[PDB]
This record gives sequence, structure tokens and C-alpha cells, in this order.
Amino acid sequence: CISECITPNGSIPNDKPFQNVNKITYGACPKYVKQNTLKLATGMRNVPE
Amino acid sequence: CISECITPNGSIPNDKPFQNVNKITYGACPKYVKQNTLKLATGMRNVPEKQT
Amino acid sequence: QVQLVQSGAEVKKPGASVKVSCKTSGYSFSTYGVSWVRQAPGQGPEWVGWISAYTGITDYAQKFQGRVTLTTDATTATAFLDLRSLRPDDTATYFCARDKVQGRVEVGSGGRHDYWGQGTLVIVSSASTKGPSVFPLAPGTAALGCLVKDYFPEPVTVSWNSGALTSGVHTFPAVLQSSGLYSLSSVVTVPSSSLGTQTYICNVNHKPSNTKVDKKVEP
Amino acid sequence: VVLTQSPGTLALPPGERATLSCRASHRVGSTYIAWYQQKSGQAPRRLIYGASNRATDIPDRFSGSGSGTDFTLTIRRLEPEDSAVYYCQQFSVSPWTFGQGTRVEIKRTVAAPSVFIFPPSDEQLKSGTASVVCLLNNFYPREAKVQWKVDNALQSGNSQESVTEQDSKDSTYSLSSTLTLSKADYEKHKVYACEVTHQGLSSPVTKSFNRGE
Amino acid sequence: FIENGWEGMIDGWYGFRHQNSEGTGQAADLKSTQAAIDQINGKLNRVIEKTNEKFHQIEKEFSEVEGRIQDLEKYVEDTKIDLWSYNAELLVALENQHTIDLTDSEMNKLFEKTRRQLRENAEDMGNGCFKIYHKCDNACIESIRNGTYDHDVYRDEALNNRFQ
Amino acid sequence: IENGWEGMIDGWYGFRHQNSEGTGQAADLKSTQAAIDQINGKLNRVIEKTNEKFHQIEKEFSEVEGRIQDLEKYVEDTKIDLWSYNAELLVALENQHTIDLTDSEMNKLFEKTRRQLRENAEDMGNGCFKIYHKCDNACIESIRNGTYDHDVYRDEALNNRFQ
Amino acid sequence: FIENGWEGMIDGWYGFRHQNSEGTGQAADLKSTQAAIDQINGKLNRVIEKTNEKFHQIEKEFSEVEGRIQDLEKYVEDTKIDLWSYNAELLVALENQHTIDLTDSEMNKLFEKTRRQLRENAEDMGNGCFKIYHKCDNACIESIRNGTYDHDVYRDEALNNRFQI
Amino acid sequence: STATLCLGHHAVPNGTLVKTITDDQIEVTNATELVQSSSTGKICNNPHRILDGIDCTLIDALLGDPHCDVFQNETWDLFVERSKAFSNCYPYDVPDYASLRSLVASS
Amino acid sequence: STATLCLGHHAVPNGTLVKTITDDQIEVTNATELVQSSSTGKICNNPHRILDGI
Ligand SMILES: *[C@@H]1O[C@H](CO)[C@@H](O)[C@H](O)[C@H]1NC(C)=O
Repeated sequence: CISECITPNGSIPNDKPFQNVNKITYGACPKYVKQNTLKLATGMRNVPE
Repeated sequence: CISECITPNGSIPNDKPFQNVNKITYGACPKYVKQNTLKLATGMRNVPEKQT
Repeated sequence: QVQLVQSGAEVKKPGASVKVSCKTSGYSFSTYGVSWVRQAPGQGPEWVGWISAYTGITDYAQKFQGRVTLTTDATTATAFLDLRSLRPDDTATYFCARDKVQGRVEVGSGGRHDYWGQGTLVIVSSASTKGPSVFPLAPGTAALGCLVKDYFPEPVTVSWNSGALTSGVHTFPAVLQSSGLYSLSSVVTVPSSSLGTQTYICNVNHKPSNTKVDKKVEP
Repeated sequence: VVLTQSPGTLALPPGERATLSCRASHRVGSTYIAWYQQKSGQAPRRLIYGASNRATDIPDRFSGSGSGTDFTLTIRRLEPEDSAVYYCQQFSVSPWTFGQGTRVEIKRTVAAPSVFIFPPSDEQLKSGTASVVCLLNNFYPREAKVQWKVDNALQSGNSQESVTEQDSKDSTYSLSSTLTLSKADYEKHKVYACEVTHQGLSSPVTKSFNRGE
Repeated sequence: FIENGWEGMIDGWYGFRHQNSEGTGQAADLKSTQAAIDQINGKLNRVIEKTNEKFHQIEKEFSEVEGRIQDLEKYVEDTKIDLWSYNAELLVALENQHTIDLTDSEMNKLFEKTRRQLRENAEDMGNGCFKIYHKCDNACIESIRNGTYDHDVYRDEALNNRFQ
Repeated sequence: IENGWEGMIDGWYGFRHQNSEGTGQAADLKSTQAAIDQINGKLNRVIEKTNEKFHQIEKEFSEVEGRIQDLEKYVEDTKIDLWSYNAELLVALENQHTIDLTDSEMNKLFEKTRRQLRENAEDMGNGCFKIYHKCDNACIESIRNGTYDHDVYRDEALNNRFQ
Repeated sequence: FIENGWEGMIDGWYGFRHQNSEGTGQAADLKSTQAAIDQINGKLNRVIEKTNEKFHQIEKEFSEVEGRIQDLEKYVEDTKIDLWSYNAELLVALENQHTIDLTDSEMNKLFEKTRRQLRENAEDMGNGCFKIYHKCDNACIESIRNGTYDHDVYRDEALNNRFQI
Repeated sequence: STATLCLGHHAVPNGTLVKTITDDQIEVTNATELVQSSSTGKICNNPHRILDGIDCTLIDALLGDPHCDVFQNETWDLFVERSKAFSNCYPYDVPDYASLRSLVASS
Repeated sequence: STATLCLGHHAVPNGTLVKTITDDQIEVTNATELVQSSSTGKICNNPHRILDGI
């Protein structure tokens, strides 16, 4: 397959800016962070009717 | 001359907060960054006039 | 599938204006804007403007502003380009192309000039139109041709046998004469045995002067 | 936002690597860059978008990269198919702008011109002028001289020439120069001759013809 | 103003709901919709604009106990992580607070555009609606939506229903 | 104001009027300095003198040493990458702000001017006012310099507006 | 608008000061007060929300001169400190600029709420007050404050004092 | 008689919770994940030239343990040492092992 | 009849492009460079006591 990021846990896709798989990496990879999830908002505040 | 920042590439002026000359420095120096240019805006959005 | 068919070459004089159509298909017209780029012969492309088929918004290059007007017709699925006060500077070939994604989620930049028009020539000259004379280029490998002589303006389209003979043909760049007109050669190298059996066609066609002259060659 | 791209042209053999640059006058997102290929006549075909990614149906010979101000397009192993002009373009900042354009010529082995002369048509003669055509066909490199002679009277400034673009199959050009006379001057001289100097010919080569025959 | 927001609006992101003689109806304002989008789009593009590449780095897992150098190799890499982690937490938080205020301002701005358009022919009901004080049939309504409503026309009619 | 005025060189924000006595222009110096003073002070914080460092670690190397050198290079690279991010983010934030700061300054001047005219004028929709009375040049500077008494032109204006 | 603010308001953070026939008087708007508080509260909680734990780290003071390793152990720890210090200066600065604009907008919002309510029965004096153009006794005043003022009621009275005399 | 015109925004039946400066949770129309949290569990052989040390460590291929002969004269972008690996030659040790490993690895 | 009064801001014939959160490029009236990009190529002997190991 193709994957520009390799980790011991396996290869990961670098479409995201950050990752939580392993601090050991090789190649074009997201930055390792302690968080396992950070949601970035892509829309307005949601208000029910 | 007078210059409070020295690098191998030569002396640089520390009037800016960042620099891109060399990561090796000595004295009161700007912080080395990978960017070779960062423009900080010192005025409003520039809008040309409508027409007629 | 997905395509952009533009209008045929127009020819206009220094004062007047012009309108170029770009017919789209194969994708839903209203979820994507259109970018327009022009190309002065021999020079590289320069951008003209952009219009959204979702929001009607436009962004003209500030070089043209005033002279240029982009519109879209959702029914026919066509973008239009109107340029006024034509200078001889504006003599160029004009391209439309899909651009930006509108409404839909987002990104990254997957196009952004996905697909382009075949291009549409605009000539801004004050000179007269003149149809070409077509002379035979009278003939072991052997060579023959046509000579398309003393015409204006461009373009002249030359093919062979409605396009049935494609291989071993070289149609040359039109060359400007001091007489103001154009001259153009087209040649074919063919095996010098097949002569009785074969024959040849000069699909010469100069459409600023409606001249379809398919005129022929033999030793 | 000006994109100056280099080198001007560049000629490299098949199976070598072209490495095209595109320096920008201001910093630009890696996402707002695109590369195009254009073979004269047809419209621009888009190779790369977002600086890094191939558009679909594009061989992997093509690939791109760049950070902020220096963008580059690499054709990894050239083919004769690839002789074209290449344009970088940015659409981060109105006006969307294009590059100067880098030409790529593929640098194949030397090839001599096949020289052919053509007398003026009997249909043309009687209409009042004469045009002698000389054709140099399927040669390499581009640099090829053509000199005319009228009963060895050495001509100049009444010929005018036009070169084809490099071929996409065999990577050879083709030339046609055209001597223009008056029916009065043409129906006065016998030996019309087209002498051709070129790298492919170890010494010039003339093809000629005697008028009427 | 609008306590709430409309489910079932699928034409776009901001819109108009009218009621007149000819009946009720709805329609989205595409221009201020894309305006929000284009910002989120570009903001989002800058965040995920492709990261760094890294190759031969230091070791970060260890089998045996080495003392001083290993303590330092672990401290360096931990210190790194903790910082980058803070960067990411702060980034998202800022970006979000902004993405909210961006979109709340877009609605807000559309409302004002619409109020300046009606000039003195209508009043703000208090829930982000307008009581237009004249016969505004469906042609008139789209005239407002598409930016062409001439107030100087319905001035007299409206002005008089409002005041006596 | 879908646009802004070229050729205004009196200041950064201004008034363009048109009345019987003719057209004319003039800059609002107070709200101009207001924008400036913020940009100024923001800019001063950023470039407030950076910091001094002397004997640090080595960062270039001639020979291959393995482990320690690998670490000395990782440390200094990691540093750089972070500071670089800080600077990119800083500028971006500061700029988005410097824009919204100056857009609000214009915005604020407009409101000041609307509260002043009270019920003697209407917002044309392009950031102008149709003042509904004879406002000669004395009256105009009265607005600009914060002294326009509406209670004075009330009756005149109020009646052109409605009857 | 209000080029000043009220000392001695201790009922809450935002309020109403009225003057009518029945006399002057004051009272705080609790809902928009808590609105500001709840934000500051939550912003503040996220900042001071539980820190890290760290145990066996590197050494950071030294007795002898060791050269290379020590030089690195001190560069690492200094580089750490300098960054975290920047983070903290920036954080507070941002958070504060926000905490200001948050509270300025809250006042601002209450004012609008109150203007939309009065509809066409009053005008903005210019200093963030209203000249209500009718007899508004104390009942009427709390009617505004507590979100129940029916304008359709005092319309005619007000409308006429405004456009006549 | 008269008419009513209303300005509004959309909303959706199941939003997503996100964080901001001032608050911990707040529902928005849509969001996107910024942290890559899972992996495929396998290593992609492109575009990086991988080389699988199978039963050999790197240092054993260097020196030329018998079973590590298949590695001779090899190249790699990324060498992969496996848990399963062993030595099976004359018993040795490398003062400064990790340095030699590192430096050959990046050669 | 009546009169018209307009509030406006200035603009300049050649702005400068800068970055923001939402926008990659955006023209503003003026900006300033924050990164020292070039050097004089020589080492200043003040105020630091330099010593040349020749
Ligand atoms: C956000 O929703 C869009 C539709 O607006 C969807 O296609 C996209 O993948 C969404 N992202 C996530 C993380 O759910």
C-alpha cells in the first residue's frame, strides 16, 4: 500500500495534523500529542427549534 | 561597529523579534525560526474604491 | 462525462466588444464556479476572472475591471464572458475552466481548475478579411503537400481526407508576410510506390471567410 | 504575487530527471498551488494540485513539493511524450497568477534533415507570383540553417521560415523556408537551389531543380 | 434575537422565512452562507496544511536501565510532547471560539443588511423578524432577498399604516 | 461602505459630506489615533526586546558520534520547530485582530454619528446618512466636532421625513 | 455609549437606572450578569483545571563542571522554561482581551434587548439611556426590566408626543 | 394587509460537542477530528523502502552472522528490527552498541 | 432639499499582503517585517570582546 507515515503500531495516514498512535514515527507524520481526540468545529452553534 | 548579536554568518541587528540567519548565535539575538519572512500588519484592510 | 465546449473563433475591430460562451455538462452546474484564463499567442497564460454558479459572485482581475463581465445561465449550463473596448493587446485565445467548490462541505483544494475548455481564438485587428489561395505542392520515401497563401485573419484549419490520413503529416505555423497577410504550409511524407491507387485531400478551411476549399494534389 | 520559475528551458535525454522550480514573491499555502502541462494548440492539462497531489489519470513520473515560497515539480523519468511547457499557478491571492513557464525539450540523439525542394504550381504561376518551398523533415536538434541560390545568385531577405514544435513520438522538429519572387523574376532564372547546414550533416547538403523540368 | 434555529432548512445555512397574503414560504441566502463557509474552509486548510517530515531521531523506548543519558533522552521527548499537546489543545479552543463568533456574526450581519434595506417601512418584532407594514406579495419578497427592494416605492403606504 | 477612500491623506477615518454649499471632506483624528494607539501598543509588545543567550550547546558537527550528537541535534531541532509554530500563530492571531480592531473603529465612528443625528436622518445603507434638513457647512462641522443639537432641527427634519 | 460606569451598584453587574414621575431608582439585571459570570467562571476553570504530575526527572542543579552532558541537561531545561513562560504570557493576554470583550458585549446586548422591546415608543438619548415618550410609572418600568412591556399598549400615547409638540 | 419576514439559521438533529476558551462542551452543527487515533496495524512498503530484519538484528547483518547472510550489500530507507530476532554465531559485545547501531542505521 | 454625510476610511495604492487565521493572503494598508533575514557578513567588535584565533 502507500503510506508516508510509519509507526511501530503500523502505518498511519497523515491527513490529520496530530496523532496519538505512537510517539515513535518515521516520515511525514502528524505530531504526537497526549490527547486521543480533539474536535475542530466546522459549523455554527447548534440550536434546536 | 557595534552589534549585540553575533552569528557565524556575521553580526545581525536585533531590532526584530525573530531571525533566519543562523541557529548558532551569541548575545542579545532574535529567536531563530524556520520562516524567512513574517509580515505583521500595521494598518487596516486595504480596499480600492468602487467605480463611478 | 465532464466537459466544457466553448464557441468558435470570433474576429473584431479595435472599438467593438465580444462575447464568448462556455457550455458545461457531466456535473451539476451550480456546485462549482468558473475561472477564465487567456493566452496571447506565444506568451504564457494570464488570469481574467472568476464567477460562482452558486452565488453569482464575481472576482475580476483588476487589470481588466470595467471592460469585463462574467455571467452564467443555469438552464443551458453555460458561463459567458463579455469583453468591451477591445484593444489589439487583447488578441488572444480565451479559456474557461471549472474552479472552486461551492455550497458542498469543503477541502482540501481538489480543484480548482479540474477541466478546461478547448479554447476560443479572439483576434482584434482593423484589417480586412481575405480567403486563402490553395496551391498544390507538387511532388524510396516521397513528399507532397498544399500551400495556403495570402489570407487574413487566422486561423486556417488543414486536414487530409476528412482526417483519414493522420500519420506522417506536419502542418506548419502560419507565418506573417510584410504584405500583412498569412502564408501556411502543410506536407505529407508517403511511400513512393502507392501512387496510382491512393489519392490525397487538402481539407483547407478558413472560417473567417467561410472558405471550405478541398483542392487536390498529384504529380 | 509573482511566480518566477526556472530554468528558462531545459533539455534532458529520455530516462533522466527534470526538476522544475517555481519561486514565489510572497509566502503561499501549500494548498493553493497547481502545476500544468501544455503542448501548443491544446488547452492546459493539470498535473498537480495543492503542490503535492497528482490529478487523476496522471503517471507517477510526475510529483510535486514545496514549502511556503519554493515550489518544485519533478518528472522522475522523462519520456518523449513529455516535451511541453509547464506552468505553476497560485490561487491564494487575487489576482490568481501563473508562472513564466519552463519549457522541456527532450534531448535525443542527432538526426539529419531529409531535404525536399518544391517548384511553384502551374496554377500559381499564372495568378502572378511564384513561391519556392524547401522542406527539412524530422531532424534534431532545432539549429539548422537554410540558404537559397538562383543560378548560384545567393539570396537573402526574400525567404522566410517556419519551424514545427518538437514531435511527441520521436522528438524531432521540421522546417519550411519559402522563397518569394515575381513571376517576372522566376521566369528568368533556371537553377533554384536550397543548401542546408546542420549538426547532422558532416558537410552542407544542397537539393536543387532546373526550371521547366 | 432568534431564540432558536430552523431544522429542515436544507437549501443552505442562513435563510428567510416569510409570511404574507400569498402564503408562507422559505428560502436560503446563499451569499452569506458561502461567506461563512469560505472562512471555515480557509481556517481549516491552514490547520491541516501538511505537517513536518522527520527521519532519524533519538530512541524513545529502552530495554535496560542506563541512568543519566537515558533519563535525559526520556525527559527531552516528554517535554516535547507536553508542549505540542498544549499547542493543540489551545489551538482547537481558540479556533472554535472563533468559528462560533464568525457564524453568529454572519447571521447577525444578514439581519442588519435586511433592516437597512427596509429603511422606514418595517419594524423589528424582537425575535429577529420584521413586521413589514405593507402588501408585500411574493415578487416584493424576493426583491428584498435578492437586494433590489426600493423603499422609496412602498414608503407612503407603509409609513401611514405604521402611524395612524 | 463596500469600499474605502483613496486620496484621504488628512488621517485614517473621515467624513465626506454633500450639501447645498457643495461637497467636501475631513478626517476624524480622534478615532484615527485610537486605532493607531492600539496597533502601536500591540506592536510594541511583540518586539519588546527579545532575550539574551550566551554559552549554549554545539549545533553543527564535523564527525559522526552517534548517540549524544543524535540527541544534541534532536533537542535543537525540537526547539526550533516549536518557536517557529509560536511565531506563525502569533502573527496570524495578531493580524486577524489588527483587522477586526480597525473595522470596529470605523464601525464605532458611524454609531457615534448616528446617535448624534437622533431622528433627523436615516441610514442610506452604504454607511451614509440622508440628513433631512438644510445642513450647511457650519452644521456639518457641528456634527463632526460633537456639538450638533438635534432638538434644533427636529421639527424641520421630522416633517420632510414623514409629510 | 455609557462613557462611565456606576459605582455603588451592588445588586449585580449590569443594571437599570430609571427616572419618572414616581421618582428615581435602580435595579440589577441578574440574567445578563450571570451570563458574564458563567463564561468567566468556565474560562477560568479550564485554565486552572488539573495540572500535570511529574516524578523522577533529570538533575537541574550541579556542583562540578562536567562539560558536554551537563551543558545539554541545562540547555534542555532552560529551553523548556523559556517556552512554557511564553505560553503563559500569551495565554493570560488572550484570555484577558477576551474577558474584556465578553463583558463589553454583555452590556451591549442588554441595551439592544431593551431597545427592541420599547419598539417605537422611545429614542436613544446617545449616552446609553432612553427617553421613553410616555407616562412610565414604576409598574411599567419593572414591566420593561422583567421582559413584559407591551408596546402595542403605550403606542398611541408615545407615538404622538414624539411627532407633535 | 401587511406581512412578516424572518431571518434564521439552520440546525441539525444530532450535532457534535467541541471545546472552546470559555466552555467545556458546546454543540455545533458539525466538527472534524484532528487527532489520528487508530492504525491499520500493518506497514506500507511505499514510498519508503522498508527492509525486514526478520530473524536478524541490524548489527548481526553488519558483522555477518551466518543466518544474516541474505542481508549482504543491502540498502534501506527504514530497517525493521523484530522482536523474534536472535544471534547465532560467536558470542560478542559492542562497547557503545547503540551508537554503532544508530550510525549504520542512518548510513 | 436635504444633505448627505458619509463615513469612510482610507486606502492606499499599494498595500501589503499578510496572513491571518482564516485567510492565507489579505492586503492591508501597511505591514512590517518580523524576521531578520540577512546579515552584514562581518563581526562587530563591540560591545562584546572578540578574540580571533587566527
Ligand atoms: C462534517 O460533515 C460533513 C457534512 O457536512 C461530512 O461529509 C464530513 O466528513 C464531517 N466530518 C466529520 C468528522 O464527521
